[PDB]
Amino acid sequence: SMLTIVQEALTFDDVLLLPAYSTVLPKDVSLKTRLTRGIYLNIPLVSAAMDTVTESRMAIAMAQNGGIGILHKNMDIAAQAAEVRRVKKFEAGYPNSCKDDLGRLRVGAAVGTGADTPSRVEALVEAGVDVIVVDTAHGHSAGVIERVRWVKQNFPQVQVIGGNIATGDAALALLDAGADAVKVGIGPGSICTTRIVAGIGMPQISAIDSVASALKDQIPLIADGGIRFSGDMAKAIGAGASTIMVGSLLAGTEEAPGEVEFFQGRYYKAYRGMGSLGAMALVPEGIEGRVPYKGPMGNIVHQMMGGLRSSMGYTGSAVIEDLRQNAKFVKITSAG
Amino acid sequence: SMLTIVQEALTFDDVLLLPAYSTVLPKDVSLKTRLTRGIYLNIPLVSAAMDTVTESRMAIAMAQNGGIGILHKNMDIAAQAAEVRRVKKFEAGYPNSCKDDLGRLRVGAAVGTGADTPSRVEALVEAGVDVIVVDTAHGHSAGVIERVRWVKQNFPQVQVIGGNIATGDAALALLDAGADAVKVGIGPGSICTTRIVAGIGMPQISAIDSVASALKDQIPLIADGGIRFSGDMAKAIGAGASTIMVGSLLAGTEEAPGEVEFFQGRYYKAYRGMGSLGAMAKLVPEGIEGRVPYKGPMGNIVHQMMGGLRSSMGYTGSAVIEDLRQNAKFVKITSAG
Amino acid sequence: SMLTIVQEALTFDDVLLLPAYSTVLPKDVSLKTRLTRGIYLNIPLVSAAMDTVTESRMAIAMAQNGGIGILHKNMDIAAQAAEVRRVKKFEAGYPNSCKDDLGRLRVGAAVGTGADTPSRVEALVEAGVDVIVVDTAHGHSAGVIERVRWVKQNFPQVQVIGGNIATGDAALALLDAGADAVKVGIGPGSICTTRIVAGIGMPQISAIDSVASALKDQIPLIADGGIRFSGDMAKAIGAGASTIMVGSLLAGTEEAPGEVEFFQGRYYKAYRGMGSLGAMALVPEGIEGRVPYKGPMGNIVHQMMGGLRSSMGYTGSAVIEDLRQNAKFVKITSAG
Amino acid sequence: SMLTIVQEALTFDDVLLLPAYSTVLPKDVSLKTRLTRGIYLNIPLVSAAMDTVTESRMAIAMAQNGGIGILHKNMDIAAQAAEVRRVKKFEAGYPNSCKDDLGRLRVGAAVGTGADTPSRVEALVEAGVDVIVVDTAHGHSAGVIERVRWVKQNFPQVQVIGGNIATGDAALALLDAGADAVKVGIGPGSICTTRIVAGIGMPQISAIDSVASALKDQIPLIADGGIRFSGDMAKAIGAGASTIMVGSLLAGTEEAPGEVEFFQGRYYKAYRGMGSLGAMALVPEGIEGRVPYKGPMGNIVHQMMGGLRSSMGYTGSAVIEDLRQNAKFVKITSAG
Amino acid sequence: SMLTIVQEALTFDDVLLLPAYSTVLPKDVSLKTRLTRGIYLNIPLVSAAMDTVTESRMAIAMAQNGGIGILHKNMDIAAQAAEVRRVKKFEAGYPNSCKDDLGRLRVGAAVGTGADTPSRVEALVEAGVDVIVVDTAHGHSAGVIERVRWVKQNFPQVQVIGGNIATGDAALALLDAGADAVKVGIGPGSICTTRIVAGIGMPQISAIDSVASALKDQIPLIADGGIRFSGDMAKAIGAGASTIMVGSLLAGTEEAPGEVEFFQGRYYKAYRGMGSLGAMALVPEGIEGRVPYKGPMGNIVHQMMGGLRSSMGYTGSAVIEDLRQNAKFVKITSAG
Ligand SMILES: C[C@@H](Oc1ccc2ncc3c(c2c1)CCOC3)c1cncc(-c2nc(Cl)c[nH]2)c1
Ligand SMILES: C[C@@H](Oc1ccc2ncc3c(c2c1)CCOC3)c1cncc(-c2nc(Cl)c[nH]2)c1
Ligand SMILES: C[C@@H](Oc1ccc2ncc3c(c2c1)CCOC3)c1cncc(-c2nc(Cl)c[nH]2)c1
Ligand SMILES: C[C@@H](Oc1ccc2ncc3c(c2c1)CCOC3)c1cncc(-c2nc(Cl)c[nH]2)c1
Ligand SMILES: C[C@@H](Oc1ccc2ncc3c(c2c1)CCOC3)c1cncc(-c2nc(Cl)c[nH]2)c1
Ligand SMILES: O=c1[nH]cnc2c1ncn2[C@@H]1O[C@H](COP(=O)(O)O)[C@@H](O)[C@H]1O
Ligand SMILES: O=c1[nH]cnc2c1ncn2[C@@H]1O[C@H](COP(=O)(O)O)[C@@H](O)[C@H]1O
Ligand SMILES: O=c1[nH]cnc2c1ncn2[C@@H]1O[C@H](COP(=O)(O)O)[C@@H](O)[C@H]1O
Ligand SMILES: O=c1[nH]cnc2c1ncn2[C@@H]1O[C@H](COP(=O)(O)O)[C@@H](O)[C@H]1O
Ligand SMILES: O=c1[nH]cnc2c1ncn2[C@@H]1O[C@H](COP(=O)(O)O)[C@@H](O)[C@H]1O
Repeated sequence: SMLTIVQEALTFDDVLLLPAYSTVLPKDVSLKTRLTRGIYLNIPLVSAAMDTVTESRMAIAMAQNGGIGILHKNMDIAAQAAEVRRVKKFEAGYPNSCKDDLGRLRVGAAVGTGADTPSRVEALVEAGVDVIVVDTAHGHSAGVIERVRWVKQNFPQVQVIGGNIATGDAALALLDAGADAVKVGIGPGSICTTRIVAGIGMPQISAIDSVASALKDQIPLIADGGIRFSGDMAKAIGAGASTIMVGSLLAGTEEAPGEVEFFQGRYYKAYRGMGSLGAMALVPEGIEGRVPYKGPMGNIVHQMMGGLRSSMGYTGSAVIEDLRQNAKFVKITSAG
Repeated sequence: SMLTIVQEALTFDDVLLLPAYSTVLPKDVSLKTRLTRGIYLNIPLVSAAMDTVTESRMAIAMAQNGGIGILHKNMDIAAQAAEVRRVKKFEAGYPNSCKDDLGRLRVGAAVGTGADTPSRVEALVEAGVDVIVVDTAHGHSAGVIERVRWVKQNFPQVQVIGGNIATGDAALALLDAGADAVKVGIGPGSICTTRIVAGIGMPQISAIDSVASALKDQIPLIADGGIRFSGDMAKAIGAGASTIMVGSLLAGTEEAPGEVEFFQGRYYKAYRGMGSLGAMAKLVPEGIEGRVPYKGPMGNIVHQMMGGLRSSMGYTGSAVIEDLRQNAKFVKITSAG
Repeated sequence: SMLTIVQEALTFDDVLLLPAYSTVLPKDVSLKTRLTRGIYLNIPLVSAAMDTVTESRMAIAMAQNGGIGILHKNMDIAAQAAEVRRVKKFEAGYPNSCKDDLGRLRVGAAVGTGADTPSRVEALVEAGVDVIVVDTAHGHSAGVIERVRWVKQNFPQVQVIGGNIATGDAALALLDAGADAVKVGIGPGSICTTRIVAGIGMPQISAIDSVASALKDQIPLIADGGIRFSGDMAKAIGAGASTIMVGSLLAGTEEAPGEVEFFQGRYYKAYRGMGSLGAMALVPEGIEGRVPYKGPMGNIVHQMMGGLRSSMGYTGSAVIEDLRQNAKFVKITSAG
Repeated sequence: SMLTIVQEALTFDDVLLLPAYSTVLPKDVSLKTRLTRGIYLNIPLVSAAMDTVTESRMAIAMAQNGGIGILHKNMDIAAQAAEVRRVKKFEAGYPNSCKDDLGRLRVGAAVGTGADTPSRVEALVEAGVDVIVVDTAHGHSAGVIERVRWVKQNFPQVQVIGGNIATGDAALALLDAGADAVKVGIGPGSICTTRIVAGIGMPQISAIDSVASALKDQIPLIADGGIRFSGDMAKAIGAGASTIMVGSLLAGTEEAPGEVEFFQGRYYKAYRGMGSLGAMALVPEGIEGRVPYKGPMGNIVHQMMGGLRSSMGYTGSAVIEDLRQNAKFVKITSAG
Repeated sequence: SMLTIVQEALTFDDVLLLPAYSTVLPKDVSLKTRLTRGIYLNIPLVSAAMDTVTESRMAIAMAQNGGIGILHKNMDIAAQAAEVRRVKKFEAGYPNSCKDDLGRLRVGAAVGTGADTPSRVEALVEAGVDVIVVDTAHGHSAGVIERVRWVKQNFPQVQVIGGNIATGDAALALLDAGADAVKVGIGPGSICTTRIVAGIGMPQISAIDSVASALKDQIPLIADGGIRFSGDMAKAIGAGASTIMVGSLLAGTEEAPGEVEFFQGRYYKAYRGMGSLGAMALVPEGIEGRVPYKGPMGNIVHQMMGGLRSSMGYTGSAVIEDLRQNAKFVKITSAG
């Protein structure tokens, strides 16, 4: 047989974490973790670089709650550089705030690889951005690898993240490029149609496992796409993630961009893939639609972290590294 | 690959018991078994320690029918001790009744690990409870292990169960602590959202097998949560269970707590996990609250449950519960079947 | 680990027959096969011993079309013996008719193991029944094995079948009892709830395989329960079956027992398990209900046999026995 | 124990392609490939030989877009031969046209094995057809193997395809018969009840692999049936196909045969299997019914080829053969 | 009692036309009628002065088919004057065309009562408009009366219409002002919410009779709004109308303004009242919505006039004026 089947790949619904001996209470566990090898967060949450999820308003909310938001790149360099500054300059009237050495809220910005990326990077770095995200659909490519190298070579004073990838090989490639972190996710996202359009994908749990196993903790990985519930977060971290990037979960919140729309007595906001027709206005690889209005994103964050605190209670994980190194899984069937 | 997959875990719908050579008729099989290493029931059914399932009215029905109820702890100590006493001195105007040495209907009572636990245990024992159920979400913990050891040390004249657990390891920890049985079930219950909130769980068939395998019959286990049909009970016992705890199947019956509410024709009672907002009214909820259809007297339900179980031991050639535990053969089925 | 899992058992929907090199067209295959080591049929179809499926009227249709029917036992001894004579003496004004040496339509009759069985067997044999079916829920029992032995010792001039079973061990036991065939099926039937009531069952393809492998063709097996389309018959036979018993597919035909009822514009007939509340009036192990009225069973038989001919075309099977010995399967997943 | 399970066969939904290192952009990949060992196409798309998909007008659109249509055979020899000419002589007032040495659009025609096949084949060859498709439900049969030899020996100047098949063995047989390509697909078609009627089938990824592996590139194979999305086409090619035949995706376009019917405010065309009752007027092996009207096929082709270029981008395949040789898959579960 | 109930008032569904002695066939009926006292049409159909119904393209189709369209006033003077010209300067490669003395396609245009109306009338008259429609919600107003007196006194070479109105008193006020016709209809429009918002309205049949009894044929009236079926045209004319104005029946046609949208496999266009939020950006007095795409307007126009012919055949009406003069009605209940 010539068919090369590399493994049976697993998503979130395929596995459960096993409870284990435990002395720590959910309320006492530590959620602190690494976004990059130089940036730490207080909760392992990143808002997605999407024009329906993260602009300055959301990014400020993320930082205030311990995480970080990745400003999207569907805007000209000036507007995006200005968004960075709104975050960097914001002043409150938040004990877990995520902050740089100068005590400013941390923020991040997506870039591409096209001909505007040198100017965009420069502007964002001068605006004080903490991490550049080279944010593409296929990170295991010569263009993303060399653009990651260029940012490290030419702006070594800022952290750089590359993606997206889904194999040990790609992760090893971006690591040698100089990346401070890789972002993991090809196919898992809620608004993704790559699986249908290109037949391309890697179940996220097996994806996380592949990248983490190859990286050997030299740099953190962000598990990006497909998180639907707090449980998914613990499975991801237990599979080896250091942080989790979420789009749908924060779409429709107060702080997300877009106007609340009234439709048949309910309240909605728009949520669309960056690869959707409307986003790009290359065959589309994403859908666009409405998600219910969710109110303040704070409630969502506290709920998701309560869930993860509960999980590290069952696993006996006093800090994030314990979940990463010690979780045990079982594989469940369709019935389960 | 750093991904530690311990096994493929099976729930109830993953397996079926094989029929085997048989000489015994469903009607002639014995359902007697042990709840703890010192307490025998006449049927292997235990009702759940939930404020929508077991108060004294339900515990008396359970005893009268050959099993036992575990009174829930969602009430102050005075109220729980009175519940024990109602069941313990209940007198009938029931040839299978489950009774202590003094001929009194048996009853159990749940406690937690909070600082009220010493007074609660003392009052429940003083009132004549037959078994203390140290009842938590995660029994493989120091608080529950040390609380199980403290009950055995300080009140050796009452039986103690620990849980909930789902691994051989946690069963050995509780066995070492003095437990007279363990309660198995992390995630399987009908009102359990723990799978979604924490990503935590162990399919119940594999859970039972893992616990039973480690214990080697030193103490029994109670299979708790996820029972939907009489067939589930046969599988549980075949996988190594000694008894079966149920909440959903007895919720909504006449004897379960709560009022019958009318609503668009049908009649209902409430049913909710002890991890629901409503029950706990801080940990985020780990269960749901809702209505279940009113079912009428619990006895009819128990009789159908045990009739189905009698059907199964007929098919398996099991004349007593222990035959089913030791001799059951399984097959794994797919999603199609 | 103490859990004894004997195998992953397969049902019809888990497997597909593989086409193979072929020289005989579907129109040219032979459907002839053996009910018992004594009785041959011209098609491998047996109608179910159910009070909504098989009384004399349907038993005659089965025989005329080359098969045979098993009259149910939910009637007194005199009524069942009269049903037998009705078939045995029927006269038409059917080239594939299934017939004994004297040219009479063949027929069969179900009995149990209760106190009445000696009388019942005796009346049936004197009425000319071709085969006795010791018809129980659990053939791997002392009662059924001994009753089968007693029918064979005391009425060696009629053929006897025992069931139902689902393992090699049980098939061996009935073989040594003197059974001239065994009937395979614990769980598969359309109206069965035993899997829900007792947690008991053998996926039918694996059941057939386990019985057929144990027997090594010493006696035929009847694959009883779970047949939904003609394709299932091809898999049962390829798995090892010599005949196929069906209830659901023939219920609601004109010849089946019962009246047609009018309901909301459709036309229905009753279909209920022999272990349902109504049929028995032991906790019930089957359901009661309606099935659409289907008209003359003759069209159903012809469509079923068409599909089996088509299947024997694809497999290069000129005779039933070629499908029995030569079928190759693939296992398939949920998606397919 | 006696059950022969050849393997767990996989369909499209069971597998995903893995992204790999990539230096080539979707817009720059080559879609060129072989239809037969002698005819090359510019895109790997073939329209199905069905009386609801391919007549001259659709066959011209296929060629015009770089592919080829196989005119169906549910018409007399005279009408079919004129359909060939209408394609061969069509002149436009299309830089990827697929053409023969004389610059004429290429076309194919389906024939059967029945008694008219000699007359039909001669008229088609005489009309200038580029490829004869011996088009049956069961290509692993003496009838089709002999008829494919008869076309090669008697009309060496035309290419011959034989099908349908699902195994290496059948592929090797047609190869020996002289086929210039094999058509793979037993049971995968959208309108196919063969799985239900005859219990016969091979999941298409495993079908392709089995055939591809046995042929060792001595002749291409055409993956025929079950294609629902462009993602499917990438999986088929990665599994080893050289082209893709589609019926459902092109049914309902303006160029497919048939009138547009208005029904309840929607616009439909008819789509039906060639084994359906309405087509044949043997038990039916397919259904008839409506498919939404889709407008001009060109948009569908473009959409489909764009998805495949995206896939070859993700996999680092610069030309079709790169995908065929270097594709890696993961198997995924029902949850996935 | 003090409540003043002028009458029980009838809409179209409250009445039926009685058949009468007839010596004429639908095919031989004449549909010619007057739009004003000076302009005649060949069919009694006027398209609605709405930004979702009538612009130049539709006004041309209206004229080509023997009717007239009124260009809406949701555009600056320059744009409306251009629209007129485009109609007045049209030529085709339509023997019932509606044409002025110069063989020009007739056309009409709507104006208001406020500031720009002097400049607007002038631009429109000088571009060759055949009729000016002083087009307001409430025509029984000093504003409308004097503006219609102004257009007559200052542009006696153009025909003028005033409306909308629903009573004889209102029609006499506009007759005395100089009107060449009046448009009748307060509340009957399909997108009208005036009945709900203001409580204001007049059932269209009774409005037509009230106005026609006052005018005594001195000028014709246009029955505007409420028309759903061709049968409503006959009743309107029978109750006294000389022409019918329609919005919704013509919206969604190819020739109407706006682009066709796709929404769940169906095709639509926009249709909205001129008193809806969108048209206006006063509390809105009309709704906004989609109507199904209807294809060419010619099919609708012809089917409509087909029905009207059928009616005049039933009624013995060889010309429009017989229907108007001789029609008898019965009142029917909710039952009928
Ligand atoms: C159409 C648009 O689609 C997106 C956009 C953003 C994405 N962001 C993240 C992910 C995916 C995305 C897909 C899909 C894979 O999973 C993660 C797109 C944009 N630019 C490049 C590609 C592409 N290049 C190769 Cl090569 C193949 N196609 C796709
Ligand atoms: C919110 C509430 O939820 C329940 C309540 C009762 C339960 N009873 C039985 C079971 C479960 C239960 C969950 C879930 C596991 O399966 C069995 C809860 C109450 N106190 C502790 C926990 C907890 N501690 C760790 Cl550590 C992690 N979370 C959860
Ligand atoms: C209630 C009634 O149920 C039926 C009836 C007919 C059946 N006929 C065929 C099959 C089954 C049937 C079950 C179930 C298994 O599949 C085949 C019944 C009747 N008498 C005996 C039993 C029985 N004895 C053991 Cl021991 C366990 N229960 C069950
Ligand atoms: C009824 C009709 O059904 C079709 C027609 C066209 C098909 N075209 C392609 C495919 C299939 C088709 C089935 C089914 C297998 O998948 C591919 C048919 C036509 N002639 C032969 C057969 C046949 N011969 C053997 Cl032997 C078994 N049955 C079936
Ligand atoms: C909001 C807008 O609404 C319309 C627009 C166009 C209409 N065209 C025709 C008809 C109606 C219309 C209503 C309603 C009456 O029936 C026919 C409007 C615009 N300017 C004036 C009025 C008005 N003035 C008085 Cl006084 C009372 N409200 C209403
Ligand atoms: O159009 C798109 N197609 C596919 N993936 C996308 C697209 N846009 C964004 N993504 C990914 O989807 C993620 C959000 O996934 P979600 O949290 O499951 O909704 C983002 O972080 C991106 O990695
Ligand atoms: O809120 C909750 N979350 C999870 N499990 C719960 C909760 N409350 C009770 N349980 C468990 O669920 C069991 C009842 O399961 P059931 O019989 O499937 O309804 C109880 O015996 C407990 O072990
Ligand atoms: O009540 C019942 N329970 C289980 N099996 C039954 C019952 N009644 C009949 N059967 C079996 O079910 C078969 C019919 O299955 P079906 O053809 O799938 O409808 C019969 O031949 C019996 O073997
Ligand atoms: O009636 C039929 N039964 C089974 N297969 C058929 C039938 N008619 C056509 N086919 C096959 O189905 C294919 C179309 O599959 P689709 O692209 O999934 O719609 C054709 O190319 C044929 O190979
Ligand atoms: O917003 C509005 N409110 C009320 N009536 C309107 C509105 N827009 C247009 N109309 C009237 O409704 C007529 C069209 O009615 P229809 O033919 O029933 O759709 C137009 O000729 C106007 O007289």
